[PDB]
Amino acid sequence: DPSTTDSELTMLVGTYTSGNSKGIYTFRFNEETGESLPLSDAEVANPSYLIPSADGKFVYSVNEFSKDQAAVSAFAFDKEKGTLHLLNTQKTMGADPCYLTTNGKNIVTANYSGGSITVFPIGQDGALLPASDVIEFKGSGPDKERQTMPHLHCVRITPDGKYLLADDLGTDQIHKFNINPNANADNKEKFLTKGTPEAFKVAPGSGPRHLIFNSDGKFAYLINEIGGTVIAFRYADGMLDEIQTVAADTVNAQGSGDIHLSPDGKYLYASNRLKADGVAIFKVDETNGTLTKVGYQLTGIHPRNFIITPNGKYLLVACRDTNVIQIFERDQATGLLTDIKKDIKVDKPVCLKFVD
Ligand SMILES: [Mg+2]
Ligand SMILES: [Mg+2]
Ligand code: NA
Repeated sequence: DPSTTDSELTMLVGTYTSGNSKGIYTFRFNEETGESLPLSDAEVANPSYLIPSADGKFVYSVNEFSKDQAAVSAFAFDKEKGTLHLLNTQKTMGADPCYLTTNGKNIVTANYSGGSITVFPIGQDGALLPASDVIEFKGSGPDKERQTMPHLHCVRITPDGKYLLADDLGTDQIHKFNINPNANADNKEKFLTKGTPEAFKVAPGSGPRHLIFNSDGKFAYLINEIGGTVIAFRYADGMLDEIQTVAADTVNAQGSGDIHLSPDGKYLYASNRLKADGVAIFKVDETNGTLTKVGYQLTGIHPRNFIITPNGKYLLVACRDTNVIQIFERDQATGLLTDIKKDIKVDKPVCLKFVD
């Protein structure tokens, strides 16, 4: 059943709406040619991070606000039309939600300024129930301006479906929770409980930002915003064991951003902001999971988020300050990038996601 649509992905773009952005923008993106087409948009305030549901029928976005407007919005999504239809919104009761994840039964946010995480059950229609849990953290780190309190920046469900790991930029920790896979809107069971250990500690002043796992779930990789380092870990049965620390940033910019593995697992990419904005490229040793830097690609300004297409052919960079999504072709044998000069104009893009 080959179709033109096979290579056509639906892309969701989250933004900051302090300027001309309406909120969420949707596009068709061809992962074999790099061509794109605008589809629709949704008026949503500060949807700086969003996710599709696993079946692609729903989209959930944060509403990143410093006070009482902090929330999550739930939408019905039509992948073919690229249309978003708001279902409802619920308050996080934790300032600046900046990341979210789902297991199909609950949504979890990382509240940056609240220094907390919020759990929302998902109703039978895909809409959100009011928060069922708000988990507060305590502590600080050595950075005088950035680590005065916990700052939750990432929430990830482990590849074995058993744990939730939450990156805390403010305290140099990855908090660990046990997941109750049965917890849902109907039974009202608690989703998260503190695990053993309650947290993993990383080098002081690192500022843990985003965490990813490899395809078989035996390795994890963390990008540290302040330290500008990538930490490689061995992952097994709810344990993170540090195996290597490498420098993503080499100019002490203290603005590292996002992290992604190529789908074939052969290369790791990590972005840097503020100085020498771009993407560091590492070759992954497939057996021991360690990294060796192989290159660097300068990008537009403020690459807070990027994504790799499922076929591994393109790497798309959201450049918040240049108001563009830059498209790079990947050389699958060297990991190196080539700007194909097919930029997508978007005001303050900060989150890219695909729906197949
Ligand atoms: Mg315990
Ligand atoms: Mg330091
Ligand atoms: Na390049």
